[PDB]
Amino acid sequence: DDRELAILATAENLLEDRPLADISVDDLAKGAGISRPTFYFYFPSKEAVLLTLLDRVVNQADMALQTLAENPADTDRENMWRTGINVFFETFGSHKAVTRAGQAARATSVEVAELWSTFMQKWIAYTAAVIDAERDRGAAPRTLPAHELATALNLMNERTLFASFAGEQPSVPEARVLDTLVHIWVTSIYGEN
Amino acid sequence: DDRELAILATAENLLEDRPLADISVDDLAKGAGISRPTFYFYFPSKEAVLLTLLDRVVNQADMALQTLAENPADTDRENMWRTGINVFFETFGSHKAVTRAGQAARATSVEVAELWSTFMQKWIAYTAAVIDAERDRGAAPRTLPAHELATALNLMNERTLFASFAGEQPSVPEARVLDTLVHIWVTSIYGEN
Ligand SMILES: Cc1cc(=O)nc(CCn2cc(-c3ccc4c(c3)OCCO4)nn2)[nH]1
Ligand SMILES: Cc1cc(=O)nc(CCn2cc(-c3ccc4c(c3)OCCO4)nn2)[nH]1
Repeated sequence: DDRELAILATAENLLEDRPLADISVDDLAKGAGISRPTFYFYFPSKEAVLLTLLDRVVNQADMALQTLAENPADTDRENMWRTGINVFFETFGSHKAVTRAGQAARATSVEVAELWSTFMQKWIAYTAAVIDAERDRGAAPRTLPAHELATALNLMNERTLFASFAGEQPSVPEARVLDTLVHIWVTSIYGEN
Repeated sequence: DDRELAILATAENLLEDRPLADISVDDLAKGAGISRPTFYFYFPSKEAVLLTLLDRVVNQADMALQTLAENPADTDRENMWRTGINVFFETFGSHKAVTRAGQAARATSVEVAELWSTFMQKWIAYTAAVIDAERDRGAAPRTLPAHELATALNLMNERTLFASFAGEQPSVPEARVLDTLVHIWVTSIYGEN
């Protein structure tokens, strides 16, 4: 545990300053206070270290959403969506360097792409289930297929949060992105036609 | 012109089968019926060939949007947005291999990233201008800042169209993506609160 956790913490700290390609196994070993061959005991590559960091951040979001999902529904519909979107905002926003490196790795790592895809499918399925339950309650109109609406809104959040965190041009400023996403989710879920 | 256009057509044809990394200068030269050194006359790298292909596709979309933007406004608001989103759907959807390769290159090419960023900023600015004009006409409510709403909706379209064209998991099916995006644009622009 001890040495594994030091490698992960070292990697998260160095990713704040430079991309994974500019971080060496020696940097990771040195920061974790172990030798290079001892590193190779705990991980095969710096790529494996990033996969584990991303797995931890994604599971932290998923666990926080599970906590919310299994509590009573907020009776204010806008606040119910805002609290859930905020789990992603705070969780990924608290790990920007891992977020940035992980989104980059989706192009070069089938494991990173698979991890991201699995969790997106879960979050989309859960979004769709809540939309469906809102329609059954008569709170939301029967407009688009709930699963297709959930997919586009989750993909919006993926792209828009990422752009905000990375300060891309174009991007919504980070202090405006939650309100912007909640508006679009609430109008598109509750909006007639 | 002749030999430049053959190189571009060869490159677009080969990108339908394999990524740029798996295409050689010899493949491009051979398909364009020229020698390797003659290729280097027209382009420094296969990376430069992709930049030119992406520039052509992006300018084709931009010219088609300009054509629409300077014609009279469709008096049906849903149809006005649908026709504009459809320019991106048809244009990028007609050049999926260049779209896929270009989005991949944004990570490795500052020129590709700059080209994509410039055009996204233009399209977001134009979206925001139309929202603002709808609010001035009393057709749309004064909700979110128009430029922030435009940014999230354009980023949604970037991510969602890309995912559909690439058949990513998750994705909206290509036959459903236009209706899905138009619903979200129209409810979020015209929707009160
Ligand atoms: C089964 C059930 C029905 C119901 O109507 N309310 C709940 C609990 C309320 N709730 C909502 C969420 C939630 C809200 C927004 C989200 C989200 C989760 O994940 C993806 C991003 O958007 N988590 N818990 N549970
Ligand atoms: C200045 C003016 C005001 C007005 O209200 N109507 C027009 C013309 C109508 N129009 C709309 C668009 C259009 C619609 C949707 C779009 C889009 C363009 O680009 C980004 C994707 O979404 N192009 N032309 N012109």
